[PDB]
Amino acid sequence: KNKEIFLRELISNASDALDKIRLISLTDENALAGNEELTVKIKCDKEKNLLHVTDTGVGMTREELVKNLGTVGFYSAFLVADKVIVTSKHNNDTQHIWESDSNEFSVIADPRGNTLGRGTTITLVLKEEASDYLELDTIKNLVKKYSQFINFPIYVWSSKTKTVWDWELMNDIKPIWQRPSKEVEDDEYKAFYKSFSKESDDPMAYIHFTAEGEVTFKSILFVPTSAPRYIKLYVRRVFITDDFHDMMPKYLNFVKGVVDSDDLPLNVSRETLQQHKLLKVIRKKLVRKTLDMIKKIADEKYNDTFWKEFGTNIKLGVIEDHSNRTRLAKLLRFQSSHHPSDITSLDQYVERMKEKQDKIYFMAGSSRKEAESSPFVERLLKKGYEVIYLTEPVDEYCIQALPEFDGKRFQNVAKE
Repeated sequence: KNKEIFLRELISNASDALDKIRLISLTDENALAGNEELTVKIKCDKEKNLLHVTDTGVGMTREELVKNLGTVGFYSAFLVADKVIVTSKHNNDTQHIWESDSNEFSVIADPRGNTLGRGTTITLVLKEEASDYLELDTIKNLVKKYSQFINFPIYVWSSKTKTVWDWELMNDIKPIWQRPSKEVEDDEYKAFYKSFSKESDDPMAYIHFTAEGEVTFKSILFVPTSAPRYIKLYVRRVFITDDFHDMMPKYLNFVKGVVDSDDLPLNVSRETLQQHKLLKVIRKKLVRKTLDMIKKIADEKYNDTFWKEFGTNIKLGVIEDHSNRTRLAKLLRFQSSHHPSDITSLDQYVERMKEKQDKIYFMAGSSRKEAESSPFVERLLKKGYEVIYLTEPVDEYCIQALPEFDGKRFQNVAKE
């Protein structure tokens, strides 16, 4: 019922094959000698009932083709095809052909020899009910749709008017995080987020900034709509990794998105890159702009959505991140005696204090009902003070890591 997905899936891998050979060509001087271009080339063959999707990517050795495909949403190609033919050429091997009707497979050396130079061609023998993917206009439309966020030129063999056939580019190789913000539509920012985590729901909030200073990088970060129960780094526009975990601190692990330095050493090992001094700088900047992004959330939306998902994170942040402790404190929310259910900020608490009250009162409990029914609060409430209810186990350690807030010291009502 959603068969078209196949072409997104094919395009998706082509891009990863292209990203793989690129990483290689950072340490390997020869990598691209087999074929100088880095492109995805899609061709129709209506008369032969075929669909080709050719990447000048990393390619596959004979041993790889057998293992990687015989023993990756990919296989979705069988939704539209009776037979799938993978013709590949890797730098460490001679050209090969893998073919399958999904009942078995066979890998033979390519009789035509090295026709590809380097890369892969996925040839689909299309089903009699998928004859619509032979039409140029259907294909262009699909390609263009799934092209949007690919950073590698995608061409389709098309006609133009007498009749001339040629490669027609389908997308903008120019990444969106490299575009000026004023020119980026809010739809795009959202799509781009979907196009690298699926779930296909708007992100709770995105920030898009270009960093000046000790290090220079463009970036987009996102706050996911639900706490998952992550960051792709690029150097001079060349994909490097996402296995970088010390990117963000622990309490901010939920953040997703891209960082695109032009200052980092491009032609290094990922070992070397990770211990690089500039990363700790790039880290600092990202946390600050994440906490900026979080601040910018609409006041109602913050208490109702964000805080429900990531409240604990923020509470953890106050504990870990001493250098942002104040920026975080202002993001904290709690229940309090001021209202049955609504959560209140610490600033909102202060605004409400009595003139000679210099202590922020809190009662710790296991649940709200426990803490509010406490005998300690009785006198405080009756004399019109407000008491914060700490009901999560992290809360008391949060508050315990917070000396003053706005010149006010905290006070455990259950204590002297």
